[PDB]
Amino acid sequence: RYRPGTVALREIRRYQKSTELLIRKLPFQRLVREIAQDFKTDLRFQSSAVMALQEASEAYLVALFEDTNLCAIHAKRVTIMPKDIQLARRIRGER
Amino acid sequence: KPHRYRPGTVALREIRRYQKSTELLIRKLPFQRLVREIAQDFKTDLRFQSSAVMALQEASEAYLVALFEDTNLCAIHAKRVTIMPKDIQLARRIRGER
Amino acid sequence: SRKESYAIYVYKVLKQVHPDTGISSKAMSIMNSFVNDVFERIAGEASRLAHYNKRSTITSREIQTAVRLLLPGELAKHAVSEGTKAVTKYTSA
Amino acid sequence: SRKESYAIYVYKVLKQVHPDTGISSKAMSIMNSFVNDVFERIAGEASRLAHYNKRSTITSREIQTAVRLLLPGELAKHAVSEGTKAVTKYTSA
Amino acid sequence: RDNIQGITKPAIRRLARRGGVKRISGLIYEETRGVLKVFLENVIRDAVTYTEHAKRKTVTAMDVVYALKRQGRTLYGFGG
Amino acid sequence: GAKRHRKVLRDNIQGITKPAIRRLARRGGVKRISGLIYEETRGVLKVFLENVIRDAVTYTEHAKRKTVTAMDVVYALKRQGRTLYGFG
Amino acid sequence: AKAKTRSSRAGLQFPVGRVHRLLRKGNYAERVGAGAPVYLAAVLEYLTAEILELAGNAARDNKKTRIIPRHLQLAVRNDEELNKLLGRVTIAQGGVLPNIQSVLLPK
DNA sequence: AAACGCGGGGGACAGCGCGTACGTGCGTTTAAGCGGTGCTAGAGCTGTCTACGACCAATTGAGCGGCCTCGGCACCGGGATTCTCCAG
DNA sequence: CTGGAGAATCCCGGTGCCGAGGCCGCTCAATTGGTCGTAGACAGCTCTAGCACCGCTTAAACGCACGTACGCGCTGTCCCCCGCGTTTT
Repeated sequence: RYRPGTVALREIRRYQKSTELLIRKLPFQRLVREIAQDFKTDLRFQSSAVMALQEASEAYLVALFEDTNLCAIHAKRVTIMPKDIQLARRIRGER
Repeated sequence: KPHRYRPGTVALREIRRYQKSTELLIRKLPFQRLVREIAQDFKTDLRFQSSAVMALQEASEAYLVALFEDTNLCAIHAKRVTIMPKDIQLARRIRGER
Repeated sequence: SRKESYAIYVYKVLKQVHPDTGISSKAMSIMNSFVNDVFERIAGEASRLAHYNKRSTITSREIQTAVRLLLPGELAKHAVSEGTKAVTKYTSA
Repeated sequence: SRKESYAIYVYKVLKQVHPDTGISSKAMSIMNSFVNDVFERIAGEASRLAHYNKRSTITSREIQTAVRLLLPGELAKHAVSEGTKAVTKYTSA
Repeated sequence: RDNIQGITKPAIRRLARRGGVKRISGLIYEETRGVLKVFLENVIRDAVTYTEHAKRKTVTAMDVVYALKRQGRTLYGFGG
Repeated sequence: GAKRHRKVLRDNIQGITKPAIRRLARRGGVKRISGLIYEETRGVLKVFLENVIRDAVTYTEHAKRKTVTAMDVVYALKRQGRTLYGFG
Repeated sequence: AKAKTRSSRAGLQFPVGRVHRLLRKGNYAERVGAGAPVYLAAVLEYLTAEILELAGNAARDNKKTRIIPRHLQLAVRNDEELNKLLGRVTIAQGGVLPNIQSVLLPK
């Protein structure tokens, strides 16, 4: 067995040179259509539009993580917690 | 014996005062020469408007003010009550400003 | 020199809402400051959409959508009514 | 129909710096997108710039000045000279 | 219908890995799921506002690009 | 004698004084302050300043003047997306 | 006939003729619709009153008779809609909402 | 008002124990997607023509400088209250 | 509970004042009645793409064990920043 925290580093090392998506398209696609339903009914999507959406979302998500990670570290931790997000979400001022 | 307040009660009183006050906290004469100092590294020998000279401070403060309250958020999350620069820099980095 | 501004109209609207309240001058300048901003932000936003659909003339369809784009939530909802009411009133009048 | 872009002018320049380097279409779309932006960012301010001095015709100075508004420091010094050279080369002949 | 949950934990964990996160709580996953909706909902609301005003019933990415810029996240690579 | 040169130590940037700094912090709502903050603040404020000032001056020459106007700096502020109301 | 202002015609207060000129010189388009200067101009009245009414409210809460930026600062920043609208707006001399952190309160 | 000294006290800080959640791992599902086949909405195109704004001319009044006056408002003082330490 | 006690704060009535606010001439921008060119929405045609589904196979999810490392609660300890009264600045 590898000791805990080794695979994660290799996982982290692995993905930072990896570049394609990390979210499943159909679970991505379905959720998009559900959410879009709430503003107007019976839309129709260009795959580009959905794909363009997807690039934004992950690109969105990752940066917040780094901010949250910085928050966690500043609390002298290595374990992120939701308040770190909220503290992060506050400071960027969209909270 | 002298009647000294417990340390901090004065500060909370102070914190109250300014949060109703609205005036500047930076002395004008030190302030503008700072700008007059700064202008030299771009163009020599300009001539400042007081309105402009004034207008600088508000941004100057309002910027730094919003900085403070975010920096105040830091130590709280960092479970402190005394602010550290590491908080200050952190926000600016969180502000993405380095 | 002549300088045209918006104080008088703002002064009229205030006496509509608070017919007794006074006003400073600096705050009035703020109001002049504020109006011009939102004036600007809508218009260029209004312009570029006409660009997005490659049209050449800006009407209320243009104006309203950006108001929905620019104003958030209830203001956009309520103000569109404010826009909608006047337009029909103008066309009728 | 016929829709236009910049990739060809890109590709000569590519061959000016890297005469034996390829480029993907996903990349080529990126450059077409990228160049279109950088045009737009300056293009507006210089347009705005004209309004600021109540002048009524865009020149290279405004472009020159506008570039000074965007590009950081050392790079600005480069292109402004290159902006300076080309018109000088243009104006000379 | 729970398509938010269709974003699996490894889907979440992969992103944080690419984000550089070594150790993750368990409450993180629901926190993420709620917030990401906010990102999506805001965009798609405004995105269709283009599509409606443009008098279509089909969502172009060109609208999507327009909006994400209008939010302030400029994006390269999908037409314009 | 030798008193004509006894005070040459201005070096403006401290002109933003610790009492003000804390006064500033007190309006912001901070209760207790590290001492190294004062100096660190001096950095943050200055680095803020020129970037606008550069941009603020950046206007001036283009309109061929020599006196900085508030309206000029008014535009200076807008470009970085921190707008101000109240100076026309 | 008899001269009748468009603002009167819409029953509005804001000078639409001013803006139709301003739109005309504003170089937002080479042609401009007619109700657009109208359409916006009323909504212009809406927000000012919306803020002005708030400006009146806070003005009363300190028992003054004349509205100041501090009132304006308070009103918009007390309004979550306006504050979300004017998040990139800083107010001259407006001051701050009084708010002390919970943990700074003494035990 | 800042400077500046200065005691002093409180909070950072380090160390410590500990307990449990979270990574490791991995079969067991399981669900993700592809390409193949079916379909039609609907977008995109052209042509067209029309109606309405751009245009000009004549005009007047609204709006903005220029000018007055007093009323909101900021002290000032005192006194009244309240609160904080600091008794108890 | 209750504050000796000092100190702090709010409120009550006076003062002074100057700026908000109506008044007062004046001009040029906003409003009215004309023309003509084009923009652009709208029917008709085209056809692309969007959607619908299947069926199958395998990665990828998923639902568990286990173990230990890190999150956190706690406690003296130490030292830096907090209240204050002059002394400069």
